[PDB]
Amino acid sequence: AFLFVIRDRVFRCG
Amino acid sequence: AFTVTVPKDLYVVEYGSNMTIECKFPVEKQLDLAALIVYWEMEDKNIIQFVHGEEDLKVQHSSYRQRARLLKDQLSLGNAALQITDVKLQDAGVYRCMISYGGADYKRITVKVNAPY
Repeated sequence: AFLFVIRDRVFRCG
Repeated sequence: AFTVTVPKDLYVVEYGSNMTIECKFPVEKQLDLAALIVYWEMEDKNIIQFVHGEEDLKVQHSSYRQRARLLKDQLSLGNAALQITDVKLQDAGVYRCMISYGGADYKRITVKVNAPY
């Protein structure tokens, strides 16, 4: 993996 | 609107000690681990990737091997607490706590490490 953006920071899997 | 908070955004810890850094999320009645994501990172380093009620250890930066743990008895009170044992000077910096449970939020915590004497 998914990929998430929160207030212009992103987060992915391994 | 799903909100993560942090009761302390700055920890000052001694070199070689243990520290627990907290971030809070809302919980009600049931907490389906199947839907819960807890992510800890600092800079470019994955510390915790907790998905389906399981820490995934392949992804965990080497500096945190055997030192970093999510306190999971805490998830039910809406506490996603990162424990780090044997704090190193390189542990100083900006941590981010991301939590998803229907949509998501992240907060920043700063750690400062006092070098010995």
